[PDB]
Amino acid sequence: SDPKLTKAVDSICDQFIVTKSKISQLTEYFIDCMEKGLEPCESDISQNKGLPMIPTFVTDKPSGQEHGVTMLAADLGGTNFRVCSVELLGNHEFKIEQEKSKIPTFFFQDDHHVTSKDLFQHMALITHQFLTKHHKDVIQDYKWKMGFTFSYPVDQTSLSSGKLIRWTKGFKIGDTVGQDVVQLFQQELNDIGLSNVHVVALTNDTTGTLLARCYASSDAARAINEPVIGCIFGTGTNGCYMEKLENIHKLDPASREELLSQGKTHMCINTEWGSFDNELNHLPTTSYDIKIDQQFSTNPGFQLFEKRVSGLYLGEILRNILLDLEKQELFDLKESVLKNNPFILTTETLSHIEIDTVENDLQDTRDALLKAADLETTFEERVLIQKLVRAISRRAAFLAAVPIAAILIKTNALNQSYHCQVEVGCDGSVVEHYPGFRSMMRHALALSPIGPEGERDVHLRISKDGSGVGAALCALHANY
Amino acid sequence: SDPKLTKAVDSICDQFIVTKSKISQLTEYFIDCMEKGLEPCESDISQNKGLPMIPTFVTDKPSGQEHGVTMLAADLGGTNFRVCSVELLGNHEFKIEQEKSKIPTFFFQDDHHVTSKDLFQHMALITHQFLTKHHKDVIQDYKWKMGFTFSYPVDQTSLSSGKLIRWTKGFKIGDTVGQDVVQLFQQELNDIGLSNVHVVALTNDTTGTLLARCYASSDAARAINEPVIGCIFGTGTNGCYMEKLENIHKLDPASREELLSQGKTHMCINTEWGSFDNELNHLPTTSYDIKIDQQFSTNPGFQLFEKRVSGLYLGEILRNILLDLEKQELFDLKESVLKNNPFILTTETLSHIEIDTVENDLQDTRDALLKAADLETTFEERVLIQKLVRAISRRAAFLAAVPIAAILIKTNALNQSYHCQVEVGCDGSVVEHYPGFRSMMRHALALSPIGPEGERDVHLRISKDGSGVGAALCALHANY
Ligand SMILES: OC[C@H]1O[C@](O)(CO)[C@@H](O)[C@@H]1O
Ligand SMILES: OC[C@H]1O[C@](O)(CO)[C@@H](O)[C@@H]1O
Repeated sequence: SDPKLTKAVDSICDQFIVTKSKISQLTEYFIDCMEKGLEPCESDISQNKGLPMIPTFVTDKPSGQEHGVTMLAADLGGTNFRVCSVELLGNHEFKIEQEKSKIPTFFFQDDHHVTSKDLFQHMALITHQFLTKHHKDVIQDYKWKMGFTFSYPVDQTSLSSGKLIRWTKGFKIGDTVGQDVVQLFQQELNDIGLSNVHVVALTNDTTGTLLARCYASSDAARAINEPVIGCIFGTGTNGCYMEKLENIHKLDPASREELLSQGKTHMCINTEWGSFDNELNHLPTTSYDIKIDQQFSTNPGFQLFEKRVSGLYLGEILRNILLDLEKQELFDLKESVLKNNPFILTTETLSHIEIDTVENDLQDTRDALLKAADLETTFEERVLIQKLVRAISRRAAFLAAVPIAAILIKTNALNQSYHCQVEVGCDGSVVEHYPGFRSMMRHALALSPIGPEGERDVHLRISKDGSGVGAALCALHANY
Repeated sequence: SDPKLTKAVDSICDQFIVTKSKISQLTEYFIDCMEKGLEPCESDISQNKGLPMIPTFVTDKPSGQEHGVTMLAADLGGTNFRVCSVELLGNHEFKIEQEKSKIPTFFFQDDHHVTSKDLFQHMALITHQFLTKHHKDVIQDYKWKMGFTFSYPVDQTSLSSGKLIRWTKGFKIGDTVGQDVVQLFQQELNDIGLSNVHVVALTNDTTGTLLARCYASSDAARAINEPVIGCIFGTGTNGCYMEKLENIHKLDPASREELLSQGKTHMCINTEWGSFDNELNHLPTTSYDIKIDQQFSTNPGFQLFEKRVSGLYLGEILRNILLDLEKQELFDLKESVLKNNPFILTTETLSHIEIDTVENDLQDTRDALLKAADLETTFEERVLIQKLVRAISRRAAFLAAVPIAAILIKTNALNQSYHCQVEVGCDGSVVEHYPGFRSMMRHALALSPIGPEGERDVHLRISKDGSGVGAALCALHANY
């Protein structure tokens, strides 16, 4: 009912298209950025704008026969904090008791001065509540070993040590930057009486995801599909991979030779690939992606691949596309609350729009927009909101495949034996629950330099085991 | 290194290759055969050499919320007979207690006169034995409802009626042909006191596989991957699909209109695709496939697609390739007992050969050949035996994809929505446990007319529920 608005939207959609040549370019550039990040660093790690390529100091892939007494685990992400108790039984089996809690809104507000003590004190309190609900008989007696999954870039110096490099995903607490997060958590655990709980391991949620699958993958399943990558596609995006110790040059030459002699071959690398091409040398960029990077983000100039892929930022891309279409007098925001409310449109809102149908007059879309920002719409308007949402998602999925394809190429994981395939472990609300995301990722892996022959050898498997099992495995190994 | 034997095998291997153009040819021919089989035929049902396309009289796909009292089930295949008790609880959950028993050898020999009563009398006893071990409290009191899974082509005329068309898996009881197998079973259940057990449903193991998955597939999974085909790739091969009631012209026109008025749209079709192209108008044919059809099979001229794919016949294909290579003085059978022992080499034998490696001097192959036919071998001989097994399997997998692609195309099941995907329920020892089968099937589906874009929208999923839940679902619906 408005040919101008119709053709204005069709033009915004075409900006988000990713071509096969762009996939190939970014795949080859990503590999080049991997090689740069694996070399010794030139300056402060918090200033590096390139692929961080952080060594995690995890050199042994679980077998599945590891066993021990109930370990503790703690996982701080970008939205929720969870604590669980995992009993590794061996033979690719385990028992888990877990409690999940949303990160209080107080920590995502600048009205008040938030500090590391405020956060880790709350984490230590949730830890106490979990030990009282599931192990009330021995809360203050056992010498619990805990693994801490920290879903944020860390300058890891050992399995138990590492300072935060920068906050990401809506978290801004300047106090923590540069602090061994294990100590911070331990200090608050000691102040509430849980000094008998020792945090023995620090892992990224990518590293943890890979370890968990290497353990639970049945001997039969693992023989065919070997887990090679631990991936995340939720509030943020990131992934890890095993790199040959000889190529990790940033590691001290003595440390490499000291590790190599011990019978080790590889070490996990937390790519932090949300910070891939932070200079925007090749990443697709629109006027709306710069608005998010510069005005509405907590970390301007960093995690730019993330700002085009992860679920924290996709819904915001739509808000800027719509506000820009009202500034042009093409779209009527009516009495909406979009203006001056960043991130009011979430990715969960867009999930109810990706697969809504016209035969229902796009009713789910209508209700989802009213619930999120009191925005009324007509059918013709919802038809075009869907065309935009579907374009924002496809670009996110197609870009989400570049780091996976690049890693597989560099490590030659696809040049295996007859009938052999690989497994990429993916956890996150986007890959898991967003309609069509995983399907579109594979379309890109087929368009990537590995071709459709490669996509069929890659098994994008959801890892609903959790990064706690991975950290639990890192705790069973380390000493109290 | 015999250049004679080396290139003699290389020629046998090249004969088994299936090209993209052949897949397209066989796919379109399969659809032509589907349309023919859905028209009314006047001739004898046991004489028709074309795609049977049997209406099953099942018009409702389970929802997953079905609930009821404990139902009974009975599943007769080509190797084992099992009886179980399934309690449908709803929410994609069920309780199952089952006892499994091998089909007595008395039925796998023609020395003695075997009759239908001999079979169903033994079945009725197994049922009684099961009801005494697991439901001893109300064996002769309860009004048990039973669903009968009969893994053989049946001229189904209702949910509870249908006459056997032909036997197909190594055992033949000519008495049964043309007899309502439900009645036969009921008479023997009543004659041993279990007249309180009423057989209320008759299903093929294909129909059961589809129904079971529609029930057990979580609502989330069901929304993503809709089950569209229930197929079998084990002792035999076959699959079912939902067909529009209007296209099933073979069904009485008036009966259709009465179903349509009741709110019905489709009905399951037991393709019986093992009998596809029994005239060999396009199916690949070798000197070894003719030897099996005419000399070693129980039903020469029937189930010819099956004789090139299913596991009852794959191992025999190797035995004839080996005997033909000794007749040419190219291969030394030594003191083997292959000769004059049909089916002595099973598909389980070939499974230990598909993925054996040279670094182990192909020891599994050596031991598997010695365990099956006292056939000694050398390393260079096993190198070529694997090339034969790998050629027999690839052709079997590539051919196994033709019926699936044809069905998906005919119903246009892959383009029904934006992010549309489907689920193909697969049960059977070959698809489930044979190394690489599913991997090679997907390679063929990508070469089929649905393209790699289509294969990525198809989910070849093993059906770990069993056809017992499916038959239980048909019994909970039917009346006592
Ligand atoms: O949680 C998702 C991902 O987001 C990051 O914070 C930044 O890329 C990573 O540390 C984490 O793995
Ligand atoms: O068991 C697998 C399949 O084999 C047949 O007996 C013949 O193709 C079918 O009746 C059955 O579904």
